[PDB]
Amino acid sequence: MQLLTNHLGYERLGAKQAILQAQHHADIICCQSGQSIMQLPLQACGPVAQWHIGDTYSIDFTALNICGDYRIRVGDTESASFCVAEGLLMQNTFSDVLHYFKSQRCSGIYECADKKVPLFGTNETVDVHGGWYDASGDVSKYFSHLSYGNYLNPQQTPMVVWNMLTAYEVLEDEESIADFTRVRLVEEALYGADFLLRMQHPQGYFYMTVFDKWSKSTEQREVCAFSTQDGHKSADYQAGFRQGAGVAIAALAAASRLSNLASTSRIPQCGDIKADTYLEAAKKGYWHLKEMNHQYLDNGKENIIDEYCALLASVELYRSTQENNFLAEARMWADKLMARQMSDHNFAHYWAANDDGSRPYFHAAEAGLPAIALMQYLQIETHAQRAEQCQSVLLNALNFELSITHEVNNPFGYPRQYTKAVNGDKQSAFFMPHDNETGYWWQGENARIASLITMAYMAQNTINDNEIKSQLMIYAHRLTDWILGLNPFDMCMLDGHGRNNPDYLPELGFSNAKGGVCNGITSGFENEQGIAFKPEKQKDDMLQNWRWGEQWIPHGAWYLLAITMQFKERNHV
Amino acid sequence: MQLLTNHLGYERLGAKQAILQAQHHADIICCQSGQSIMQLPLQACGPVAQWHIGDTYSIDFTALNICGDYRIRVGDTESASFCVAEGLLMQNTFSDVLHYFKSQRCSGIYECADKKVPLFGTNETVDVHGGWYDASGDVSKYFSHLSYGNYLNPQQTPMVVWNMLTAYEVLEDEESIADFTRVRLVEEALYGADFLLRMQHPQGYFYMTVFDKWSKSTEQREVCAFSTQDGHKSADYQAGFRQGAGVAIAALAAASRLSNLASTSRIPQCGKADTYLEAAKKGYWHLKEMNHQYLDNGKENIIDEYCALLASVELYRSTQENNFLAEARMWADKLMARQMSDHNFAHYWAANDDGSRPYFHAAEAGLPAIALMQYLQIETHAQRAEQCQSVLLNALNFELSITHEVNNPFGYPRQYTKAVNGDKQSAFFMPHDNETGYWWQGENARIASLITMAYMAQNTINDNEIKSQLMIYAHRLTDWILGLNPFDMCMLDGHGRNNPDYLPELGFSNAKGGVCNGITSGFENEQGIAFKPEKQKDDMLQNWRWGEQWIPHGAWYLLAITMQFKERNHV
Ligand SMILES: N[C@@H]1[C@@H](O)[C@H](O)[C@@H](CO)O[C@H]1O
Ligand SMILES: N[C@@H]1[C@@H](O)[C@H](O)[C@@H](CO)O[C@H]1O
Ligand code: NA
Ligand code: NA
Repeated sequence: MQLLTNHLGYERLGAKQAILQAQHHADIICCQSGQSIMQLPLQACGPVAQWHIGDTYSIDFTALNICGDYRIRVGDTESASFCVAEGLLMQNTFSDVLHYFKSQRCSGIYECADKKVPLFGTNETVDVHGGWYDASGDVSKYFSHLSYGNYLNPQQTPMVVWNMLTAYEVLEDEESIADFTRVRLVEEALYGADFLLRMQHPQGYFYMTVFDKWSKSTEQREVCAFSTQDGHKSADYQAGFRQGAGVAIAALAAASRLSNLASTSRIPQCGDIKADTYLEAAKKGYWHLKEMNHQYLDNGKENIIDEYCALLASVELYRSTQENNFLAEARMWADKLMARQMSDHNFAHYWAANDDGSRPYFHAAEAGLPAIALMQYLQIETHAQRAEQCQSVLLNALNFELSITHEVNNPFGYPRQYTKAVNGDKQSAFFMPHDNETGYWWQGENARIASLITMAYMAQNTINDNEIKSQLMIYAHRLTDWILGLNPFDMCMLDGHGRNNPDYLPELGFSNAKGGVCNGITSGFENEQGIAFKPEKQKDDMLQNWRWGEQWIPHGAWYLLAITMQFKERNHV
Repeated sequence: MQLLTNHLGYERLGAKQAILQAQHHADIICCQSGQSIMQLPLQACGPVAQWHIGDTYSIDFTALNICGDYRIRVGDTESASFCVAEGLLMQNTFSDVLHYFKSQRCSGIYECADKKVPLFGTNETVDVHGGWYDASGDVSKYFSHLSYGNYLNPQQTPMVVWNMLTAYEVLEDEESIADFTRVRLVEEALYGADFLLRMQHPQGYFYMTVFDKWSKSTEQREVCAFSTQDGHKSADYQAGFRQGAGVAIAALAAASRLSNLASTSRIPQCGKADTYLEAAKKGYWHLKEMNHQYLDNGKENIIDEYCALLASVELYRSTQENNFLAEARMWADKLMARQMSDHNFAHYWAANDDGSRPYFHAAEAGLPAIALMQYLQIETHAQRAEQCQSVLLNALNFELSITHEVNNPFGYPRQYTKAVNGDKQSAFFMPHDNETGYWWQGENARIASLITMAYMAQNTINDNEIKSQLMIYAHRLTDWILGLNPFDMCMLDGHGRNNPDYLPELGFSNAKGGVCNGITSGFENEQGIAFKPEKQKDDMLQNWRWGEQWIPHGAWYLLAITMQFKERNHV
């Protein structure tokens, strides 16, 4: 039998469980004595989908409120030791994820090459140095990619920056966060914001990618978009709202406001932050996309991803300018995003990706974003009726994530999703579909998991329904547990913490970095009702094995925001 | 009953031990099997100095050569699992240490300030941006410090660069190392080389330090030297040979030589070899003119001699000019003359002329021997080579011999020291009453420079019994850093168990892939052993001695595990 727990441990006042794999009671042992301090019943959870992990039982020990080190015991079997602590993830992992970012900054020969990279199909070159390498196996740099699939665009570099700046603001009133940490976090954020600036063309649009076809060659780097697993380059590099640009604009607009925060004056200075520069860039970008967005989209049509990205842009632009103009912009985008919530014979209030909702929204990087954008909007909406209607849509959407996760046996509380394959029907699932508009792409979903963690914690301060708040706290903690080793693989996917950290291709020089997070677990390669991580048939196949162990900066960035929102809410009675 | 092992594991063909602390025989258990593959006797060991750790037993499982995961069991006590593998530390930790250096680059507001730092005592500003923060609690950047004590100067930033470049060279003939690792390694090395360039004045001397009085303030950063625990600044910032400048010249000269290596034209490129070599020569010939004037007591000592030997040897390899061979011989003769004998030891290293003050060094005690081995690669004259080999053999014997003088189950590398008001004596740890009047700390960088020495010797000497004892000494000192110590504490952050932190409550968190100062003697009892002892653990004036990270430890560990990798098939 096997006892599975969060490898690091549990937030002191958080929801707490362990999962037993076996063929009637558990004890909690205080490590100090080795004596049982609480007895708990086993709750059978039965079989999951076609995971074939056998029988499972959950052990609920939420009532354990007292800090220290502990183990779970069932019969002759014991879990590994874990910690119960206030601010546990913030205290133990936040610094390491910052060092991860700093370790992944574009530098050396790549930085040298990016000061003069060719623009695809032209003989011009541009200075786009800065930012971060995208992945443990990829020194390219991205606003987004998968644009040709239309519904799959992940927010990549700009999301890192918006998440870091968002975390910086949440931590501003935290007395226990040191100013040296603020120096480190705002440095990483503004380093990213400086890259966003360089990625902006004088007409106002942003470049989508600096892409080397995965070759690691300096001469091959080029500003472009690309398609397919073979990385066919194209001149379609103007980034539309859903292609990283709306988040970039939101990020620049938030950067422009750092002056409003007391820490900004207080910490050591060298010259002044570039505030007007960031604000002016974000405005120019925003208005240029209001005119041009359609022409930059692969199918010429805006979808839910444009509308959430543009809602963040317009919300941050309103916050930084206080101009009614941007609040009208935000209201318009909120209304379009709200109209994506729909109902059908399977689900009430799912998210639609397209206009008639025959294609559900699902998203392996950022499925919490529709809700997070409505919550950022609610922080600015002073009109009582607009606020109430929006709160109803938000509450529906939070109930949808909880209803779908709880629809089937799910001891791990893996966040479920409503999906559709290109040649399949709408159905609920644990993991994204393998047969999708890209024709190849799917991978572990840690960033999506951390985005839904961030949404569940952000709801705590936004919604009014205590019972939903309380279900969301539980949901957020089981999501967090999964990333940190409470999963069928007993595998902590935050490198440097916990046990069984997976690598990528260290034998080829492509080692995962401490502080980073990997793609993670997917469905089976042959069986989509299954579960897999580096399955034996494909584990050595370089065309496939990146789907599991490779690190990718959005997982890190979403994780960093997730734990910061957990820290904000850690005293939530 | 506690069973102590290397928390990571053991090189496949290395020396392998565990240490049982109790008041039987042992089994090795294959994890995969759940059952015993070797049965081994416990050798009893006495009490150690005054560490008060009870009685101990060692278990030698060297014979185990099958890659896999194992545990040790004695009675019902089990060790944690550990790994046996070929090139274990290289495959498991080398990448992390490079990420640690990149995470420690001077950046943001400090980089901005360092483009216009004032020279102490004047209003002249200079651009000395780049390099690395020296420690997890210090954003100052250093060639060296402690210059006022004369005998304690550590090689800091320059040593990172020379170690990485030397590692890059060792790895050139290793087919299993990937080119992308080469890209990353040489990038961090030449990043450091670029900083060494900016730290050189037009006249040819290097600045010793960019120092903020530990304030973290951008306004307080200035080019200077400083003295005492209060960090009083002075305008004595010209670096003599022992104050980082010898090794910086060595590093610049090595950097100029990269195009001789086939990987350098093979790997991706974009964008200074003659510039590095010109700086090295200029710095060298400058200090052959000015050195004594930059030294606090105006007298050169063993440290100048090993740092200048490194400089001149590298300059000879990069230029093939005879005067540089002549220079190396001269420094090699000076260095060799520091090996002295007295009533306590044959063939100890003397810091001063008469040997009344022995050499001991918390950052770099392997350097006298290393610099002679470097010199041995270039010496074509048979009788000089032969005389040098014997002094190097006597030095290597001295290290083994002093280490085993006394009960030492952990094989902690011992040393010949002298306190300012005391007599010459062997000890485990450096003395607390020394010429600085305050400074002493864990010795991880020293430990790893002696690992580096032990493995470098494998290719240099001829004596197979000494080669053999060196391999064993090297693996035991490796074990100590990685958790086979009385604290059951791995000091490489992100690996093993019980990693120590520094001051995370104040935002000075230790970094993954870095190595902390480590274990010392007791605060009150220098015959004791301590790490964050109760009485001083929360006192910010004292606790940096244990948990703080410092870049020489990581740089010496990086080179040590690369020399182990070179020698990993040496039985
Ligand atoms: N271009 C790829 C992405 O498609 C992938 O999602 C990421 C993480 O594996 O690696 C980048 O190299
Ligand atoms: N100036 C101090 C050193 O003297 C000390 O050796 C190192 C590591 O603790 O920290 C630096 O901040
Ligand atoms: Na486009
Ligand atoms: Na000097």
